[PDB]
Amino acid sequence: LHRNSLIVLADVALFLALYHFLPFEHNVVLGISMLAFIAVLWLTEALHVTVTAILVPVMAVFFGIFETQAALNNFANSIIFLFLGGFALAAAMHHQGLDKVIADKVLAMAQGKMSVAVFMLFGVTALLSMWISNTATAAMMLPLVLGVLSKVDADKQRSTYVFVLLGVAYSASIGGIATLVGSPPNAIAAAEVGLSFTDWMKFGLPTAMMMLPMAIAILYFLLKPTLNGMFELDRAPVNWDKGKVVTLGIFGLTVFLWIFSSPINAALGGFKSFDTLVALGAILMLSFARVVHWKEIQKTADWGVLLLFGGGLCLSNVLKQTGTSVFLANALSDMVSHMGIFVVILVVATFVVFLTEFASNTASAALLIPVFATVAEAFGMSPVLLSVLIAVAASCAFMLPVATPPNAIVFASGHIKQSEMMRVGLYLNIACIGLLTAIAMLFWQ
Amino acid sequence: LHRNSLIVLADVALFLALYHFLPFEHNVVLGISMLAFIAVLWLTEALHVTVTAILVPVMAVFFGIFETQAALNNFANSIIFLFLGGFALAAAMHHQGLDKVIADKVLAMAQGKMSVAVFMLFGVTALLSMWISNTATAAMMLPLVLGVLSKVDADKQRSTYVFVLLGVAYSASIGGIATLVGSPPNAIAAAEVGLSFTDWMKFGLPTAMMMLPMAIAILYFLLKPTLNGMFELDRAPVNWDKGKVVTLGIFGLTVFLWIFSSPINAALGGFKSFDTLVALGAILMLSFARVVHWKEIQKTADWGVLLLFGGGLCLSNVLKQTGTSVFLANALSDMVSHMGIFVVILVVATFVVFLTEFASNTASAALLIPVFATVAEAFGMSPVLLSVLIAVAASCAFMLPVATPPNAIVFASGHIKQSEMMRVGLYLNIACIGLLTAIAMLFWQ
Repeated sequence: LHRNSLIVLADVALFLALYHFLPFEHNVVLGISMLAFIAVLWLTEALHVTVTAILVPVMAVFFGIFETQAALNNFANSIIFLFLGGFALAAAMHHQGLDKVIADKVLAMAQGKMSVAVFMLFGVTALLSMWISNTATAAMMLPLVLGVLSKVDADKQRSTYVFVLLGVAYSASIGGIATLVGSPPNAIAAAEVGLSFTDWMKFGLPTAMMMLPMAIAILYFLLKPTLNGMFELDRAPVNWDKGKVVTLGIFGLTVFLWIFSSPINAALGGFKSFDTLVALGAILMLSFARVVHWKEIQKTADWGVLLLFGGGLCLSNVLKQTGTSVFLANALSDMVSHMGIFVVILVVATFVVFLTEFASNTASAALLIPVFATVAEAFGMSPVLLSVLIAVAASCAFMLPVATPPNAIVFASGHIKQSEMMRVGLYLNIACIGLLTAIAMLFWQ
Repeated sequence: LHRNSLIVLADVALFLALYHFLPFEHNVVLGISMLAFIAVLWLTEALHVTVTAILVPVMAVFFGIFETQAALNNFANSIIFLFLGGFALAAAMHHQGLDKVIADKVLAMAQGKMSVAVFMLFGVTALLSMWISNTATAAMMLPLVLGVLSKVDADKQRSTYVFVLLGVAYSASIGGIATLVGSPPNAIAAAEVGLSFTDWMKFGLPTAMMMLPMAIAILYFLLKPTLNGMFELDRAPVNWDKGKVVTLGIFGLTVFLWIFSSPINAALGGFKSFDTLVALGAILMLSFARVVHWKEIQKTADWGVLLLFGGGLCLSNVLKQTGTSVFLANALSDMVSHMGIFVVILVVATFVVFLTEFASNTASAALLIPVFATVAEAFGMSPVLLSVLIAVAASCAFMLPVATPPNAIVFASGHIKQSEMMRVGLYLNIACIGLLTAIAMLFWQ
């Protein structure tokens, strides 16, 4: 007796209508009907996206596509455990106060001036969300801006809060674009096409360090904050201790292995998923050093996202087995030939941004990469390009906080203006699309 | 600089010593060394058992036994999602207050007399832990006994608390013996040998309904509580509401499918893991009815146990591939022939009970079933028998609460006597061993 339940029932009706009123082959029609069913559920949020991910194997099995174990085996792909290692590092830092220490040392780097402390905050948020996550990285940095701006006349000068708030909220999202960890869509792209950490970083890091300064510029030239005073916090300086240095060293070692995985993996025997093995080894070393415990890790890690990966992967395998992907590519050849690759990528990224406005970034990614990339497999036209393009565009979200939990946390202070944030996000969306397409045209050809 | 770290290093030393000072084949020596390594870690609790489970695939891969994905695929076995569905049902009941309602209706069944309310409490705990878990089932029932016994002179008459406390603590553990859900060891046994819900229930339910009355008798004839008065609670009677009835119907439907899975699965096409599919469908129906949400499920479900299943399964597959199991069975043939099956099962169950005293029940099970059952595979001598015997014995634990979280919760009231509980557990252990072996000799032959 709820709109969500009505959505599910109408969605079942659409599934049946497609099943019995489509003049295609049995496997392709089945896959298209499943894709529509799951698409509506993920976009409309009638059920939780994790629950829909759990539903994908069940309907896949009951239609005789996969065996139960084969369908469920996509919930233990190596990328899932890679993100698990990322969450473990996050738990270690939040448990040891290392993120607070990093912010305090940065803020000691800036003597007392706001005009650059915010910039170092954005940069630190990028470097930190690169390896961890977005929502976590926003939570601890919000109290900092409140303390810094507690003496700035918060009744007529609120754009300064808005700058030092949205810059962090978007810096985390852009920091997720440089490394596989930090943003679930990037993992999904790597999962479908097959990607190493270093190669994906060569594709992502330039985009991150070029997108982020642009976004900061957009805000600064749109809204005009002061950034001319001085701040003098009253809080005490936290200093180094055992555990903090050890987990810092483990973090550096893990990054070093993830970067030089190809030579190391070649020397050690050439294992298939050395990045994931490094993630698990990081968990083992943290447990060995007793810097964190599994209950912290269990409380911190979002297992719903890890199951949503399984949903996306099972959907991709379903579309691959059923032939829907090649059927779609063959039907879309005429459109992709008439319209150049330039306009093709413009419409794809534009559609992604308008899609995550009224949807979840990760759910939309898990819906989209299996379609276009498998389509791009048949086309030729390296699907790594489209996969990363969609994955990065998913992280670029600048809409009403219901779209994005980071925006929810940062909005929750309760003084930011709805319409102003919409217009700011509009300009940011436009700039991201243009810059992304320029990168793909010039660098990736 | 901790005893746990010293244990890990000495454990590495034992691994290397076995590697280079054992005159067996390379694969069998490798598997034995891994088994010793993991055994010590799980028993000594140097690291968390979940962390050790994560370690098993890493060392398996780095020694060239499995590919990374093949090793990790044991973390998504269908049994794991079966237990996930159990946790989802638990979340629904704790969210809707249904367990409180069940206890209140039972306590309305008993007008005001303690002499049978405790017995219905033990029985309800059995029927409830059959489908859910142990620790959860203990938590809500402890306040009940406090309220009932708040007027019983808790300075000289404490054995009444002890009866109404340990009976529940052990009723949950025994309730886990009748169904696959409720106790992780039973899932591990089903996983290795291959077992359906109904068949395992034919093996387990008689044992549960025969073990539980015996245990209650042991306590009643050892310690003498009064159970002759009347209680008059002051709390209000909670009544039925929407959601409670719906999740009750879903629980009944899920049980009905799990029982009549074989005919239904035969009719529907004969799917491989219809029990797991029923579990997932239960999650879907709960989400569809909006009686529970994924954040309740995520907070409730213990993902460490689900990963520990993957550790046990990967260890079993490692021992199977390496030939350690058949090597062990061939070396132990002379002992198993000289000593009859009767004495073999007596020593096995006796060793299990003395093992879980200073260890975790589930970790010990994940250590033991892969050894004996795969050994029993080669012997003949149906390994279902040994697997279930070890799995049920693991649930039978009556030792210091550090062994068992249910005992931790029930002890935490702080008036129970250490030595008395040890002696009570000793007699209970003895009776469980004897009765279990009688069942295996007579019924299972």
